[PDB]
Amino acid sequence: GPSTSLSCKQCQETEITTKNEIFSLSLSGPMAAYVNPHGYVHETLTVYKASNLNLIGRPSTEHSWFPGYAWTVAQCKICASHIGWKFTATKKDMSPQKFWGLTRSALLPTI
Amino acid sequence: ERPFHCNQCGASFTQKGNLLRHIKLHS
Ligand SMILES: O=C1CC[C@H](N2Cc3cc(-c4cc(CN5CCCC5)c5cc[nH]c5n4)ccc3C2=O)C(=O)N1
Ligand SMILES: [Zn+2]
Ligand SMILES: [Zn+2]
Repeated sequence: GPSTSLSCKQCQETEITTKNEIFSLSLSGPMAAYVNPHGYVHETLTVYKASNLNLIGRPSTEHSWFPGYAWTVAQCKICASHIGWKFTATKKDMSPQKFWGLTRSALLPTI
Repeated sequence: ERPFHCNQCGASFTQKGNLLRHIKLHS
């Protein structure tokens, strides 16, 4: 299946993941629109593994789109543009224990 | 320690000044 890279749209100097990392966590397919607490809508693609990201702040379950998971904000290591969030399980029974949700508008190609 | 939050992504900051710059960069 597709296995080529998704890169930072803003700087185009780093690969973040590959299409073979994409998976469906829920019924809403691998990518869907989610609404944040302030009315910003993020088309979020879920991937198992990502690279070239730096994390900001601490994990939080506030307004988590994926019950049982906490988010940590993730930004491009080169340009610091917001790319998505790392999700980490808050209980052992969950699988996967971690994944990444990447916001569609931050990535090239356009999924 | 990081009381200032970005309303677009949830990024938190110690310095409100850094928040302001971060918000600008979303544009
Ligand atoms: O699964 C996900 C991925 C992450 C995504 N999120 C969460 C989020 C939170 C906030 C946020 C948080 C706080 C701090 N809290 C206040 C009360 C307890 C501490 C404040 C304080 C003032 N404004 C704030 N805004 C802004 C944007 C976003 C966002 O995109 C989402 O909705 N769900
Ligand atoms: Zn970048
Ligand atoms: Zn932000």
